[PDB]
Amino acid sequence: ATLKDQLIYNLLKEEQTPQNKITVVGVGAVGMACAISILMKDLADELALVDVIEDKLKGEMMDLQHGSLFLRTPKIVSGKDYNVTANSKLVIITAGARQQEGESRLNLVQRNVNIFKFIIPNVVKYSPNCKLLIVSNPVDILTYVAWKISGFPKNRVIGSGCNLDSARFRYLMGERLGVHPLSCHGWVLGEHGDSSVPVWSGMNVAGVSLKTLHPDLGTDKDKEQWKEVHKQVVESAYEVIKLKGYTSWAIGLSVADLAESIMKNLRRVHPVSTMIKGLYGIKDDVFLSVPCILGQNGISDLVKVTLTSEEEARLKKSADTLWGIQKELQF
Amino acid sequence: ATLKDQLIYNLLKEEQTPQNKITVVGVGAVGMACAISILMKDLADELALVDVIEDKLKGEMMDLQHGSLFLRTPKIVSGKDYNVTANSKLVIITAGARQQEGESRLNLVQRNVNIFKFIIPNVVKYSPNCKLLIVSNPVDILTYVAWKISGFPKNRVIGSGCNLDSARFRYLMGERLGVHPLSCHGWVLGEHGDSSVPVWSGMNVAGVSLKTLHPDLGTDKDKEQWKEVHKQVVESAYEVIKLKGYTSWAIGLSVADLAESIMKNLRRVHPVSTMIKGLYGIKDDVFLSVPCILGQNGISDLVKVTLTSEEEARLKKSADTLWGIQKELQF
Amino acid sequence: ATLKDQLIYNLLKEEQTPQNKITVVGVGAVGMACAISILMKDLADELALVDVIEDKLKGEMMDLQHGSLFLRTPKIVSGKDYNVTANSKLVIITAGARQQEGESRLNLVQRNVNIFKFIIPNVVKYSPNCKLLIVSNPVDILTYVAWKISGFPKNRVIGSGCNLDSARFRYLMGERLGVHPLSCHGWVLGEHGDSSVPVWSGMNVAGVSLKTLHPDLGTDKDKEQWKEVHKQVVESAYEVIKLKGYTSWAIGLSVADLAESIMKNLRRVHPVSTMIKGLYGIKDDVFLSVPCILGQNGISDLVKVTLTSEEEARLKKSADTLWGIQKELQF
Amino acid sequence: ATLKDQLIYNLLKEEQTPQNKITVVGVGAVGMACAISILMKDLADELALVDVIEDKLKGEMMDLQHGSLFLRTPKIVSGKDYNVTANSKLVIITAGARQQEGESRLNLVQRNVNIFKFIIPNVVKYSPNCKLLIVSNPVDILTYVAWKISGFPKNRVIGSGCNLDSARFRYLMGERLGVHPLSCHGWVLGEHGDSSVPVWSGMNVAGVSLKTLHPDLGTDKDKEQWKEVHKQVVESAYEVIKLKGYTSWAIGLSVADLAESIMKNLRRVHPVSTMIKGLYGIKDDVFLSVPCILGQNGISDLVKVTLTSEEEARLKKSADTLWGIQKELQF
Repeated sequence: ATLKDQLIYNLLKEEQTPQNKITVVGVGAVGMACAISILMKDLADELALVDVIEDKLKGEMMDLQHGSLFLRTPKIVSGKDYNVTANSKLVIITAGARQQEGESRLNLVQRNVNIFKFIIPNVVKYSPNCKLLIVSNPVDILTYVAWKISGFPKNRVIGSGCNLDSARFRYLMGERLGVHPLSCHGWVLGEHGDSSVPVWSGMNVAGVSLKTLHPDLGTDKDKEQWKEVHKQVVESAYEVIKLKGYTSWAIGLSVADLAESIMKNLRRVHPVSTMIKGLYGIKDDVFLSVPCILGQNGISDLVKVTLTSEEEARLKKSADTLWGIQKELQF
Repeated sequence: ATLKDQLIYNLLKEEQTPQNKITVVGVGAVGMACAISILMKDLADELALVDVIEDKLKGEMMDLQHGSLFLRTPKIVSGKDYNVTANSKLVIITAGARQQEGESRLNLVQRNVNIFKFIIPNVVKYSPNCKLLIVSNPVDILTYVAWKISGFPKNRVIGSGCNLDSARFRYLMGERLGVHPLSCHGWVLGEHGDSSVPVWSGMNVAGVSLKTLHPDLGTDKDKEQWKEVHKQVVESAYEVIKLKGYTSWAIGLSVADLAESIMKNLRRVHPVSTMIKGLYGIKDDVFLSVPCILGQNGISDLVKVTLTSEEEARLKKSADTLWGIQKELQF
Repeated sequence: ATLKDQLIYNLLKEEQTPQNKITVVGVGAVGMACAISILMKDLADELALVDVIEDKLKGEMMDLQHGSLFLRTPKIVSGKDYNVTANSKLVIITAGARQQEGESRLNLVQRNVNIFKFIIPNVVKYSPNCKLLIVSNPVDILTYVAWKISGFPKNRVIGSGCNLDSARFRYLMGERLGVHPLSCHGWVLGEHGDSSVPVWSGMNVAGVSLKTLHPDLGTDKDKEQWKEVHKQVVESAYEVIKLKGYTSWAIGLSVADLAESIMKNLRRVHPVSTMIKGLYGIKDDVFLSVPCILGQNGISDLVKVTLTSEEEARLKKSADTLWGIQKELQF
Repeated sequence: ATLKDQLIYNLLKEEQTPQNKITVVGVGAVGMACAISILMKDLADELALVDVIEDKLKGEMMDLQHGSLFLRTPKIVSGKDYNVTANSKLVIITAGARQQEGESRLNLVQRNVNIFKFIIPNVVKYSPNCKLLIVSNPVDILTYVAWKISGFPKNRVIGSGCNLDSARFRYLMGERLGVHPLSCHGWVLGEHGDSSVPVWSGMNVAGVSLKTLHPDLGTDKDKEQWKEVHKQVVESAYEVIKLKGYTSWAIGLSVADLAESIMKNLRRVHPVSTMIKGLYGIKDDVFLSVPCILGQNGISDLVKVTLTSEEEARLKKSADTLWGIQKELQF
């Protein structure tokens, strides 16, 4: 007899059906960052990667697999057939025409418009119940594309929106005050880009409202000039791409914090793109970031933040700008 | 006044003094993979990145800093100036030429010895009390070189060694036997290269020796062809490098593992690379990976792994090829 | 016009069903030590407690509940009626009339079968696809009982067995040798306690047999008295209980280790009790502890440990006494 | 010819100074819950236990030690001699004369001051540079006591205080809103106990002030009756004591978290007790809770919460009664 069977008495069969599968679509720098972080937070027991390049795909898979000793994720699978997606509770989409030196969240749409039409319909054919987390830019419109195509009630199609923008914000806030970002609370909402809006009313430490102590905080009259930390956040990715062509780690850490909420029913509040049709005016079927309540069904709840009239404005604007495009969708 | 002064009341002044600082030298794929693993296991309170590529170094530091929120390591620094290395408990060196497709690791010795002639002085100058962990290849030869240039006790100069080769061995073992690599045991000693030695003696699950249950284990007269699983771990690097152009994920977890045993002082046993003079009939200063005991002081104890005669010859000459290069080494 | 509706706008009318529920039956010391171990390892998104003394049951629930901020398990629930153990993937039994400051585990089986005939059917009534971790003492006969009552296939009625016994054996080894228990390997088997086999072979570090080194190990012939560590691994329950009046922390860490292997599908090996009918001279319907591949379907494979002369005796001697007791059981 | 010397060659002998040691004083329910939460977060390389009951100690130490296989804390030491507290970085005081189903957390201050006159001097002797955490109740007064008997500066004497008063307040805030305690923000400050202060303006989700939406909030005419959340918090302890006899689980999780911010230099914001003389109109040496900033030197910074002289009264009246008792302690 073979050595395996000389050493190991069998007892069953099936053992394949993964119970917490997670799938990354795209294995550029972002997808791998997502992957390496989903893998070290012990979120998924199966991890499936999909992309079109088949050398880069096999090799990345091989490399993580070689570390399984140092992990608690016991199956890692790759391939350009979406059949390995099969039964993923959550699917992360990062793939498509991404970025330049200089180009910003407004030089693709039509590129990525079309790529998506293969990816999405196949994520639904082997993961028909799954949850859809859109990362690749222009992320608010691509959540539109992802939603209609797959069908899916709006709660199960989440875009990653301003989740990282509020993080980079809470980092610059903490660096200014000497407090850990965990203890600085600040929200950045809207469409992820230059038309994000930092809601300064909610900026606080230990409960105390910074806007209250510093009434001119945010207005271009500000002594301390905080409106610029919101400009560091808009141009962080520009000044990190300028130093090394791309961003990766931070999105991966932010994304894995989102998957954490979903995969564990934390019902924490994150700012992510979902369908605000109704809220803040907005009568169109548009997507953009708002304090959501993420769980094993994704966006079950929204936190109806009270905006000022100029804030509610800049939202509707961007919320037009967008639908001025999506009425024109080839899909 | 200032906002930060309406809000926070200072009470203690002074201090940076790093209590558990780690320093990674080199921010290539390997480096940033260690830095990312080491950041996610909460091994450092300060983490420093040093390299010669200014903009890439800066940009990688920023990418990580933008993730502080999802981390628990409160300070991350970088620069060209080893001054930011100062007072480190552990210094992880990864800089230097890495293997092209097909290239051996010993073919990088001369190019890297030059780079160590620069790097080690500056490291010692700022953290003479540290432990040195060598990742760059050829890792056994560069561990030795780092010993001569540092003049650190042999126990504080550790080689990355065959910790990853044994870990790749245990992945392949486990996949043959449908077992998690944690529960498969078996050690790869020697050099981190083509003359590594697999030790079937100690191959076992649940304490059950595999060479007695199958007395043709390893050897060519092997119909199950187990000697090819050690051939797969030798050809591991080449094939990843073939596929994606470099390895990074597995070794960064392999390194953070070593780091875990040193920072927390576990006295775990790893096959790091150390000085073996006067053992297995070797009498010159050749560093080789034997199972060691790592902790707060680095290596402190060598497990004497009882080898065959072939296992002991394999090792001696994997050692004697190693000394060949090492003797003619000029610095 | 509530304030919650003024802040939250819902989308998800309905839903729940927990995807990683764990129930613990009995909130004595052991159970609550299980519960806290399970909780800080974030293995479950819903922890359910059930006992019959309800007051102590609700107080422990609140004590955990209040620590919600520090756990990643959003739903902790308990009660008297098992309708809240519903949808457990894993259920852990600590019930029964507990031993007292020094009672052996073979004077008790009578009353226990009859509580189990209330509990075990209620567990399946609400969580039909769950796995039965039996912790109650004595583990081997009581696992047989749980199995015989639920009608579950043997792969789903796991006994704590000699797991913590091997854990303690490994802690005693490493403290002898001066090594972390992780780098010391050893395997105690059989009926849990006294009739426990210390398989002196498996005793290895870095794979090199402690026996074939000093071949009077685990013998009366031993200068270094090593047959005694086994004796301490049997008299440990005693010496703790004799001092603090029950054992808790070590057992809950052990249960959380198996739980993790089951809930995270790790397929690691552990010395646990399941049916061993057909091996070593057992074709009774006994339960003993052997190395077992634990996965999402409980035991999946047995590790056919090659046992010696004297030891294969001790395994079945016990096994037929057990069968004595178990052939009479009135249920 | 020892089994050890044959299996291991030794390079270093000496050693010791553990880098992140933690001493817990008092192995009651609270102490042991502290010790177990600190062990399952890997904050310490060494944990010491000190107490008075010689046997009950060795049992708790030996139970944990048998769990060494499931922890990354290589050393656990117990003893009634505080020479085992040697070189701690954090020292957690849980010991004292506590209460029943009556005794108010304010009147016994003197019996405890007596006990602290034994502990504190021995603690500060063998760890002159430790951080001192007081959990024992009346935690605010006994913190002031520990401060005097040590001569330590303000920043290294810290009282447990309202840390769990706020954990519980936020957990209940999650009850009403269906949000994880992590995304519910609010502070309970003042004197630990019945006269703590719920800062209602603070209270927010996602940054939106619940006090601005629901202007009654925490008032008497408030139809949702948000006043009884505070009442629930203030009485929670005693209600849990009724049911199970004592509290434990939530404190240890409370203390683990504090211990992490200090041991990892987070600079996170916590409501711990510190010297408040000079703010809100207090001119006596009294400690009560405000949001301090916890680091590697303990308390480095205070948050000056905008109270409103009703709130600010409560604090004053708390200081005055506090200094009342503090003035009549013989020590």
